Amino acid sequence: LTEALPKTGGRNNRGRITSRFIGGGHKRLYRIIDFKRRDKSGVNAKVAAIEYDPNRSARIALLHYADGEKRYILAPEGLTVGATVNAGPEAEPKLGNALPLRFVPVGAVVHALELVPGKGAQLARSAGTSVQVQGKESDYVIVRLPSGELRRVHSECYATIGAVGNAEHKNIVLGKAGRSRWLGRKPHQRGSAMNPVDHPHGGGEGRTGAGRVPVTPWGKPTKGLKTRRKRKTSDRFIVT
Amino acid sequence: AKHPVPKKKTSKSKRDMRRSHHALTAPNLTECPQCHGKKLSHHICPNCGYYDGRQVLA
RNA sequence: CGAGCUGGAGAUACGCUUUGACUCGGGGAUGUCCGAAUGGGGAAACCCACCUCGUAAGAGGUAUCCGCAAGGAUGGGAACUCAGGGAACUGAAACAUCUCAGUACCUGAAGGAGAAGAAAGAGAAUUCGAUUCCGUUAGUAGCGGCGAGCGAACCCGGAU
RNA sequence: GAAACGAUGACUGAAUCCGCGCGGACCACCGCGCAAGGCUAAAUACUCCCAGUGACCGAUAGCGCAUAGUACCGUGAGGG
RNA sequence: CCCCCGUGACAGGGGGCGGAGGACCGAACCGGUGCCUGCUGAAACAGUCUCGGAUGAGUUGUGUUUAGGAGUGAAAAGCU
RNA sequence: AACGAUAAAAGAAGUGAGAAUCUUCUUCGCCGUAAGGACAAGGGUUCCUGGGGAAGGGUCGUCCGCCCAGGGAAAGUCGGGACCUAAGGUGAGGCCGAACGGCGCAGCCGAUGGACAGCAGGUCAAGAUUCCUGCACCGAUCAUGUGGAGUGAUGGAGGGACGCAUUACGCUAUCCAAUGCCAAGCUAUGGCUAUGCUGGUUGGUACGCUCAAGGGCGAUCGGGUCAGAAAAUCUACCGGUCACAUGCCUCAGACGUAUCGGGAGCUUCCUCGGAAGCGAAGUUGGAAACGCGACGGUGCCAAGAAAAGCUUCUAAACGUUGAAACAUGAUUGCCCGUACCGCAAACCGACACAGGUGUCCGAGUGUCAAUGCACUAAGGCGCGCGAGAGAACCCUCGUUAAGGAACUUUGCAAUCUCACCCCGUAACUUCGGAAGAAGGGGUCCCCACGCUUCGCGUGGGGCGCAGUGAAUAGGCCCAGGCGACUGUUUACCAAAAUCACAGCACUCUGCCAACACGAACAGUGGACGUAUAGGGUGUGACGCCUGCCCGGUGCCGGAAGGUCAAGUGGAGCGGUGCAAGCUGCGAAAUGAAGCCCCGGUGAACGGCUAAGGUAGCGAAAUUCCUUGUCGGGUAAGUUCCGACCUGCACGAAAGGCGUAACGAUCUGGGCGCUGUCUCAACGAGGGACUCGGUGAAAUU
Ligand SMILES: CC[C@H]1OC(=O)[C@H](C)[C@@H](OC(=O)N2C=CC[C@@H]2c2ccc(NC(C)=O)cc2)[C@H](C)[C@@H](O[C@@H]2O[C@H](C)C[C@H](N(C)C)[C@H]2O)[C@](C)(OC)C[C@@H](C)C(=O)[C@H](C)[C@H]2NC(=O)O[C@@]21C
Ligand SMILES: [Mg+2]
Ligand SMILES: [Mg+2]
Ligand SMILES: [Mg+2]
Ligand SMILES: [Mg+2]
Ligand SMILES: [Mg+2]
Ligand SMILES: [Mg+2]
Ligand SMILES: [Mg+2]
Ligand SMILES: [Mg+2]
Ligand SMILES: [Mg+2]
Ligand SMILES: [Mg+2]
Ligand SMILES: [Mg+2]
Repeated sequence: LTEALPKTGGRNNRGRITSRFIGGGHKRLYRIIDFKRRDKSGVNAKVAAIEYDPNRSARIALLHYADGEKRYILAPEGLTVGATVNAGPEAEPKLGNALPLRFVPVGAVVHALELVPGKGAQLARSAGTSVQVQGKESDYVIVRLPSGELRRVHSECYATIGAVGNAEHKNIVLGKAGRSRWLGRKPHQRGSAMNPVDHPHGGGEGRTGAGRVPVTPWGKPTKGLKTRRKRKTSDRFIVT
Repeated sequence: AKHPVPKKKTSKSKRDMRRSHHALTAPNLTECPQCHGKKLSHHICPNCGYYDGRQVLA
């Protein structure tokens, strides 16, 4: 049980319900996690403890850097209490060390991957997710992201050795409605159980369906929702 | 609404005709034997309070 | 002004008045607190401060936007004026262009009025000579699912 | 529309007085004007307020009120 | 968790002990199943009886947020 | 018609013009986890006193929550402000926008949370942690004395700081018992003569070597600067040195002593009922919190506000000759709230309305327990018409010969069953269940003995028709449909087979994500998340499974070609001028996404021409003919179960088939019981009828 900030609940924007469903669940305080790790380069840290920290799905390791500054870090699958850890270019590719992709070997499994130097971790953060290094290009490294997509991440971006913790959300089977409620409000309200007024599927006389669409107009099974943007150049082979 | 209801106003005649039996019957007042102020038969005289002798106060 | 007055109040008491009450004109001096509201806060009319002078009582100051400053501005107006924005019912015996109509409404700015105004003009006389307003031209010319229907201007006569 | 002229959001972007704009595509000729700077009384519109008048009303009329935006209704706008 | 018995592809089974649950019965409390009553009501939706939930996807105060083709909706075109 | 719950009333005495209705006495009855008491909201003088008696009061009033007049409301410590922050609101500067305006960091506003000093009594007609009395406490300012030096932000750190369940030990509030104590008297009906009866039986504070559960704590010297912006003697980290039990520190509460208080009652006066004075006893034993000790123990996952006050640090600063802190005086003590009603005749419901309204306290006896049920304390109340009668009929009830579902759409309704203890208990199953299955027996009183008590066990005896002797109080079972389950819904005719659900799938989205709100290159939600995540669609636990058709439509993918817009391109055609020229119109070619066209795709829309049903089910919530046909059950079976197949018109995530358990679901059967019924009777209460009082309505 250790220090953090309060994460007050909210399911609607500066007015009305914008992200559908979302509502119940326990109180939960926000724990500040170290995603950047750069300002602690060269300083060694000891894994004080791993902790149950909601807001995440992935475990959290309580780190103590020899200077006195205690920081929380995404605990990776394998990290134990007492195991030392360091950040920077001058840092070994060992369990829990933060080092840019240029110093990171090929085929070597990583997580907490950035996208722009500084900013912080943005890829493979959930438990069990990992990015595997494919092979260095120019001032960019090709990687295999959790989805299966290949991205050009510029070598200068930090990473953490190993796959993310919390083994597997598998034996977690919820079981009863209300385990869902311990977290988020009655989800999936069928649009076919709605009225012509309410949603496009809604209406008719009994059980049905006729054209396949979401809440508003669109269509959902197979329809490229992606834009014709810049980031497409720093990307290779999408599908799955 | 108010299920059975009257079909026509009942005339000034008709209304008064059913009234033929409403006329009150005046008491059969008798003179009192010992204070003379009238009394009801079989009742105690209200004035002297007698019923052969004086039964009630005042 | 010239004997009354003491508000409607018609009610008793106290009184005031020709050393001119009362009422009528016209200027002053007071003018709590809220309100643009303006020290800060606020569920108007209440709560809480700081500065300066001051014998305590008490008096003055503490909003933002223009500009050296002087000095100006915020808010309020029944309708009328111009501007930004701008419907539908309705009519077309249905309706979509069209109509209703740049009407209703909202919003901004302002005044006792405003707007507009001193020809890169009107129009065919090598006439006129800033603008507005009224008459008339004239239901003309024209517009128009060339349908419903819409509808000028010059000339000339006047207000100025 | 044969649709000129004004105006202008986007893109362009001239001449300087043997110059420039217009005269209902457009060209010639004839004719009327000086843009891209500003100010401006008066006649005109209205009626919160005041006065005067009326083939206007006179208490179910006339303003909603012979005075009340009250009583009363409504959470409120509002209605009365 | 601590002890007792078993082995032939089997697991377990016994005692203690602990104190789990959209677990059970049931009041407060939330609710509205069936009948009657009530239908110019005691009441513009109720009453007596009976009945569902009753540690949960629970109930409830204050404060605050979302509204008009708009909100909200464990979804009746419900509620506003 | 009604006069607003069937919780009653009776009499006497008084008052008055007038009395069922106002007052007083004595009874009666009703509530008593309330129908008693204390708040909050809300109301606004309704509060108390004296007077009134037109209207209001469902009747009458002499009375009132009504009408008039007067009065009453007292705070340094209680609640709020002069303190703090949450959601939210606002917001100089800053980001957007036809206007109006929309956002938005710090800051500020905002309690429903944090923080913080007073306890016991007394008493107006009407106030009390507010006034009075007794004794405290808090901050500030100053005077005195001790101290003899530091004080220590707007900044740092520590602290405030927070769940759900269960539970060990001590306690108190509080409650019971008695031949404990104290007080008052008396009783008699037959007795008792007190070992009977009734009542009371200790709060505040101070001091105390007295008993005390439970709770809380490491101390110090160092090292790195790379951590807290900087500094720190503070805090974090690493290290060295004594950290078992103990050891410190605090004492819920009890006990003793003293003192102020209260205390059953007793007493004197009385203008009829108050005022004043006095004042006994303080035991032993039991029970006991949701309160206190306390931030205790354990277990669990869904992982449990912030900020100030507070404590510790240094920066700046004034300073060491007059410090901070302690101690004893004195002085000081702002604003608003405070009456009264407050589960209701004072609030919301037009009404003195059978409804609604957040928190707290809520006694005794009996009953495993309890805030249940019955009676009852304290306390409150009899519900603002009354009186007769004892018809029809209507309502709420009690009993019922013989029969027992024959009632009927349907056992609708109403019975039966009913608590606790012992015995006992089926198919089926997901191994938990089904289960309170089903069924049987016990239950009171006394005495003896045994024991863990309020008690319970064995034995013997007693009484009644009957012993959870009254109240609270499951009827049960067989089979089927649907839905797995708890849950949700049509406020006011539908609670369900609807919606949701755990689980499954298709699919989209690489992060300024897809998507969504929006004037908007604003801002925001998704998300302080990041593909073991988020959006959308569908199916709907679990088990076995989920087939064939890609022609049309949609989606993804191809591009060799056909089509295809603005623009580029200006060949050519024409107007006018004497002309240079200025102008109207203007092909070919080239020019993007889209469409034609090719292939894929089914838990894509769909079908059973692109193919004609794989299992499984089938007269079905699907079957027209139809009461299909045979079987079951019945005396008799349009329904129901079972087969069969001729499926008008089943069929595999618009899921197919099954499934233990669950259900105010729907269907058929059985046992039980019964006024549903043959077939109705008697009895009760409230109305209906009668008199007095008040007196509506739709309709015409
Ligand atoms: C309870 C009192 C209220 O009356 C009511 O509700 C009762 C039940 C309704 O009766 C009826 O529906 N039935 C009576 C006979 C058949 C019918 C009926 C038919 C089928 C079923 N089916 C099942 C299987 O159950 C049930 C009933 C009333 C009488 C309705 O009148 C009937 O309308 C039919 C359309 C035409 C009928 N005639 C003309 C042939 C006519 O009689 C109605 C519409 O009111 C609903 C009238 C208006 C005036 C109102 O609204 C008043 C103000 C009501 N409002 C209020 O509050 O008081 C009320 C009087
Ligand atoms: Mg008259
Ligand atoms: Mg007026
Ligand atoms: Mg029950
Ligand atoms: Mg039940
Ligand atoms: Mg904010
Ligand atoms: Mg009677
Ligand atoms: Mg008789
Ligand atoms: Mg079957
Ligand atoms: Mg169900
Ligand atoms: Mg249910
Ligand atoms: Mg009568």
